[PDB]
Amino acid sequence: SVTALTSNVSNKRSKPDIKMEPSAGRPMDYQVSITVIEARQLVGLNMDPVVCVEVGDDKKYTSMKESTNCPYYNEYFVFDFHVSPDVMFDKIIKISVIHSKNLLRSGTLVGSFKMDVGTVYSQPEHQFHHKWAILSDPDDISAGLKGYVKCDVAVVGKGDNIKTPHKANETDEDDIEGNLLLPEGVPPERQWARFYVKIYRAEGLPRMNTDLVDPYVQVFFAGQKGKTSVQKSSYEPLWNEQVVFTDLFPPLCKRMKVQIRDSDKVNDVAIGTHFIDLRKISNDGDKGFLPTLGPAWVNMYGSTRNYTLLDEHQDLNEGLGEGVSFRARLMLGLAVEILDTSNPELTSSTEVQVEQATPVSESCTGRMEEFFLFGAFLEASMIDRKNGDKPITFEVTIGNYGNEVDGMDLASVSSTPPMRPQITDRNYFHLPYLERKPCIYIKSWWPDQRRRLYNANIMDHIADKLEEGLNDVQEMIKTEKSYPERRLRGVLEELSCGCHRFLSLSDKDQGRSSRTRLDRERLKSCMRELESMGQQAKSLRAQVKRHTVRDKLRSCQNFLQKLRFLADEPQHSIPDVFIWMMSNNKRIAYARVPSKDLLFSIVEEELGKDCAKVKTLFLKLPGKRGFGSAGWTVQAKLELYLWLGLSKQRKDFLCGLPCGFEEVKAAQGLGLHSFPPISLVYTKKQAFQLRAHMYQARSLFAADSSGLSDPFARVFFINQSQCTEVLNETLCPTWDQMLVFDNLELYGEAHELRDDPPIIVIEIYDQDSMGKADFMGRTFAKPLVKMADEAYCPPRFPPQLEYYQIYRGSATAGDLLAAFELLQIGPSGKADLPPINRGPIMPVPVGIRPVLSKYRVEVLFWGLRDLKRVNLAQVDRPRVDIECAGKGVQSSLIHNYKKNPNFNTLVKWFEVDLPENELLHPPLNIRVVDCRAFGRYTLVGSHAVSSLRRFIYRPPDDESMLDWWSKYFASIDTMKEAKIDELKVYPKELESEFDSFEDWLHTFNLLRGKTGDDEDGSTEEERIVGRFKGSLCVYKVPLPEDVSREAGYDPTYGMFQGIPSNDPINVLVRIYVVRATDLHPADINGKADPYIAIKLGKTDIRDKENYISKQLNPVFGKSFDIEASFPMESMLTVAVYDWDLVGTDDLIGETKIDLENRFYSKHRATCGIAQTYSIHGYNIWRDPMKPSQILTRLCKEGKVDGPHFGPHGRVRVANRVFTGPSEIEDENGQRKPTDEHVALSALRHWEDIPRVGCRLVPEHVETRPLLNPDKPGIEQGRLELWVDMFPMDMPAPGTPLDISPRKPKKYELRVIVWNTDEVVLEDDDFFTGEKSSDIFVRGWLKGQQEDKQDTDVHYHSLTGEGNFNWRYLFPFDYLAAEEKIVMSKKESMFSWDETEYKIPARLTLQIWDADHFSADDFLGAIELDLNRFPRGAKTAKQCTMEMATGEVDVPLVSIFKQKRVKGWWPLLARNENDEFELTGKVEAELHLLTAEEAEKNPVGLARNEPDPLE
Ligand SMILES: [Ca+2]
Ligand SMILES: [Ca+2]
Ligand SMILES: [Ca+2]
Ligand SMILES: [Ca+2]
Ligand SMILES: [Ca+2]
Ligand SMILES: [Ca+2]
Ligand SMILES: [Ca+2]
Ligand SMILES: [Ca+2]
Ligand SMILES: [Ca+2]
Repeated sequence: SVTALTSNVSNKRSKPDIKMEPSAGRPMDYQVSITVIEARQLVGLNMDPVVCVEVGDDKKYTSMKESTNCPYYNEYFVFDFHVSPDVMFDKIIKISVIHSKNLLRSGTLVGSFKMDVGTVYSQPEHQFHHKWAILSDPDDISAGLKGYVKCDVAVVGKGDNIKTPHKANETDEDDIEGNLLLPEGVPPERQWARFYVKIYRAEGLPRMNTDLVDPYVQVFFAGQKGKTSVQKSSYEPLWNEQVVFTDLFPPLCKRMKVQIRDSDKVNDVAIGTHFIDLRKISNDGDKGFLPTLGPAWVNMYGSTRNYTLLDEHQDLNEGLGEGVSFRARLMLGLAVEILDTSNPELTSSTEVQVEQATPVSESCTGRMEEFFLFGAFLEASMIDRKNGDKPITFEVTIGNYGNEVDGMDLASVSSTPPMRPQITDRNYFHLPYLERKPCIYIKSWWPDQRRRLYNANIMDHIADKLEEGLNDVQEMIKTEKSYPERRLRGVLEELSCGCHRFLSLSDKDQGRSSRTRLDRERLKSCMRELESMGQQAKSLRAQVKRHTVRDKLRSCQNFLQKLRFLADEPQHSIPDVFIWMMSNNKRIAYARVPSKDLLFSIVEEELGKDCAKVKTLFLKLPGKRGFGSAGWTVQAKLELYLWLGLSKQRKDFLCGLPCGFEEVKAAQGLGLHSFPPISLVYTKKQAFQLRAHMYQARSLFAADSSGLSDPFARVFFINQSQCTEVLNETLCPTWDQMLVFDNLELYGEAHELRDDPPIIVIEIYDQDSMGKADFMGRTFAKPLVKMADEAYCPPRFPPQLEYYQIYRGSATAGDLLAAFELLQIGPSGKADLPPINRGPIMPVPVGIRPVLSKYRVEVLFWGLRDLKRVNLAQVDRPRVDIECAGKGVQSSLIHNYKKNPNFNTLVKWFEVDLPENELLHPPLNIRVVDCRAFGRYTLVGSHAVSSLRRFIYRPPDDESMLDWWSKYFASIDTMKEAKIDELKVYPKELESEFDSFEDWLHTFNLLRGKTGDDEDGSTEEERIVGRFKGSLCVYKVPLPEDVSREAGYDPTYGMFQGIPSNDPINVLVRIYVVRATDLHPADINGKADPYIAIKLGKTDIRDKENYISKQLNPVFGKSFDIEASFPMESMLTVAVYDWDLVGTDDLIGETKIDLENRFYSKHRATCGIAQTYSIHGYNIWRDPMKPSQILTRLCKEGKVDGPHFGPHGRVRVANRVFTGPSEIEDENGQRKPTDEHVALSALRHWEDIPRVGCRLVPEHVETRPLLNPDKPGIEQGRLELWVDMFPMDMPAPGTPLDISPRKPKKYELRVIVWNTDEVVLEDDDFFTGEKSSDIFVRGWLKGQQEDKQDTDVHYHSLTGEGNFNWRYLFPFDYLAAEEKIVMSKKESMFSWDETEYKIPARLTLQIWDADHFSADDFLGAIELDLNRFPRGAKTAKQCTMEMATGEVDVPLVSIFKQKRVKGWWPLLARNENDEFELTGKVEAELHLLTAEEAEKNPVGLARNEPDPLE
């Protein structure tokens, strides 16, 4: 399908998206999860490689491996920040190998890899996995590659918790060069380059010292910085100086900080800051180009220009947030010179220098041209009455011109005349400008580079049209309007037409030589990019279909963010336009509108969207005061006309204002034809009347301490506002009410007031007994306007009610079901108004109200679990009420909560009136109270169902020696990428694939207390002090016959079949916690000591003495025994705590399972159903109740025929046939026939049963993420677990699986070193200087402190020869699953407890030259990896350099496969050229034995008995 709709479908145009707190610019919880897996092929002579990872301002060190050139670390570090995304993305990640770090000194740098957080956020999964960090020495350009570090860099934020790959077996033969740590497209041969940032001059500075400023410019790149000279006493300084950075091209930290700063000894402080995002001024590849801009200007914004000793708006000067005023403008430039590393002439340092750059004339940026900003304040209202009833003016200022107080022919005036406001209501004023709308005019001089803002205008105009299409499409998926794919193809068709229009409009007048290096290449790149996105748009039009409108929206959002990235040209010309409320000549509130949407052009695409048009500037509080509780109320709201352009072009600067005005001008400007006025006067005025159809509200903000509201609301429009009736004690008011503002006064015959009406503010208020009315949020609106000649008829009128989204700030706070119609009072008066169908309160007329239809609400009252106290008091007799559309019922009381928490009457029902329109149902309001005597109904909680769509009922249609961990490790290999049976590793919670097991038992949450903001509050779980278990079933009041057949009408149990007994049934519960991954640390060593503590009912189990210490990916393997009674007790946490020596044991994370939903589900989530039956070994069947009898139980409870066992090999459930292996072995291996394999196969085939058919729960290890009340929103880990549920009325549980962690196989390695040859003669003779070598060999498997044994010394070799025949002995533990040697030791010498570790198996033969008086002198080394060491040469002649280089001429051996290898091996060192070379050869005999083979064949140390050596 190709056909499309270019116009807007939904009525989102009457719903503005105005918000004072966009969450993309506010502080947010961000987490950095780093790992250092290993390192390989690093450059250095006998080093101790520590890998240090800094993020931004703090660093965490890895533990020190010793004497290794291919080490292995495998630990986890976690960094926490609560900053805005721009502060977060500018932090630097420096994976740098250092060595020999000690207790007062930093280590010697080997090499560093730099990558900012902005690039490690921008992957498709926000991370790199198993990637190698290319290191390089910063102190020398000519130094080579210094090694590679395996890592998983990863950065996440609160929001979309995007997954990490689960840590399976890692025994891959990985190549470094195929898995380098690089994004898409960057070549790995990154070359040194010098970053010349040329800073020429600045203009327009404010006062900053007292009457004085002393500026300079400081530039930041990748943690390096460099600042120019101090220009003393100059508001228009001049440096013409370049700062010389040097960093590897292309840069992996792609954002630059320029900043003008006042130099001061007392308070050195930022004046302004611009962020040159390098992603748009550079490119890579065949069409790529070097990072460049300039000679061009840039505009910086920040705090208020007036001088203060301390400022709370200091964050805006440092580039954070959005500035409230102009600060300065700075001339800048950039060019990159790629260094020739083979040239010996240049200096070797990459250090930042300052130099005098080549200056350019002022004509290189275009000649100066004069500009003109004109304003006309048509409306001003909703000034906050807490500001006072002082007269209100508005100061407009662009740059510094027009700032009549602080802005260091026509004389410009920028302040409207002061005049008294008039009261609209108790909270808001209106400025009574009436006919005399004031005006301003400003003359400013800026350099003429309008083409930059013209290109940015076309790009951001395309971006605004695409964003309007994105929001329109998204809101019409939500509101379920017809045919989304036509609207997506229509906005994409308009995208292709916009690409074609940009391809034929931005290419004009290319002959201007002032166009810089960035300008021409950026125009060419945007031509190419919009051509390619026209082609991609035409392809994506075919890509979107009937099934993919919800996931190609991600590609459309990618197009939108790329267009916004293209649109923000960092080369600025015209600084922004600022409006400022004034009282007593002091600042209150601000608006900031960018200059390009005000900039004038003949063609519409280059013309700004706000030029010659009226804009609704909702003025915000400046700085920190504009968010949260400090900025709750609307500070002001304008309807302000603004025009910006050339004074040569200002003939049409009055055309967008409403017609019917006359001009009154200043005393120095009387009589001239083109002098702008200081105030208009309107002879034309229209009478108007707006009807606020305020019918309903849903999902509102609870502003009372009972989780409730008394919501009326005040509807605002220009000068008048009225309140609806205060409905008492509901979160869903139904006012059914028409407010009517009469004799309203518009002024002027506006062009298309139908399409752009004045805005309607609506604010909701919770009335209390004090007389206060709490601020329950704010929504915005536009009325549908009928003229006197216009008819009141479909499809336009009447104003059908829609959902208008209320925000208390950044946080969402509900919807209004409301609508508005604005009507002019014509020549006939009120006669041409629409007809009006309780006293003064008028009802909502027909055609506007929802058409009510008769329904029936049948509700299951299952019970209540674990209600908290009402501030001290126990609840023990609760009764549940229902409020829905004026009707409802109340159930029977719980007469004894301490023994039966269930209601006596299980189903109660009533009839109700609900609207025919399927999105217009009110929220059905469960309201559980505590039914005491004397009318003391203390409210327990209230649940408002968001939509009844969940509840509308419609009728249906050795290889045999295997532990546990073999069939865990095989299954984790399956999901990451027939000898072992496999379970199902669920990577998320088991709820997420099984619809949370709420087939009929839907848990509702009893909310009390006020809802939370993002500030000083709580989101969801604190309001849930207790939970209601039950169900709803709402359908149209004729009961269908098929609904009665398949759902059942019982006089006490209606619309709920398959119900179980409500009476208590005892259940034995046991919890296998398998493992955990990615845990949050809780100690000063960067690690945690997790133990599992379980809460359920009366039980309080914590494992204080049996933790799994110092392991961020712990092996738990523990089963805990708990008894609890169902359905009353399922408050179950499988929780993880770090044990501490002093103080309490900190909670790492926890999660809730809610076992009553698991037990009563038709999925049978009581215990896992295995893939294969056995009675023996590791695959032994779990349930005490055998699978044939489980099939019998689920045919009994499920009401289906079966099981029909014939022979032992087949079964029938319903009309299907299932088969399986009839014979099973026991522990002795003999065969017995049984029914259980076929029943287990039938159990895994239960989904395709024709009626009751349900995929039952397999044997799982489900992976629940951890959550913390201290730091919610992000994961504190990925715990993995599965649980048992077996009732006491049925066969009792047997002995559990041996879920103890895997015992390591015991081995011993005996390595006799025979001889050596061709060792280079390092030690000169003390007297004659003849070269020699005191040869002895050093070898170990794990480390120095455990394994190292030293061969005796062959003194004074002549050519490299030597004879030892000295035998090593290394006893070690080993598992072949992860090729990890297992060993328990303490982490430190003051450690309290021991800890299991894992390190790879490797024999490090190393020649050494021994001295009796000093430290040992290195000769050569080979790291023989014990599954990748090369084939040993038969002679010393055959031993060559191919045994370590890239060629495959010597293949590899596993000693665990071969068990005995003789050969000669080379031992290497790196020269000053950083290449490997021969420094010696050794002869060796590696023999590996098991522990029993070593015990039955004992040998002595070195050359002694038993089995002596010569
Ligand atoms: Ca100063
Ligand atoms: Ca209140
Ligand atoms: Ca109240
Ligand atoms: Ca702790
Ligand atoms: Ca601890
Ligand atoms: Ca503690
Ligand atoms: Ca020596
Ligand atoms: Ca020596
Ligand atoms: Ca020495």
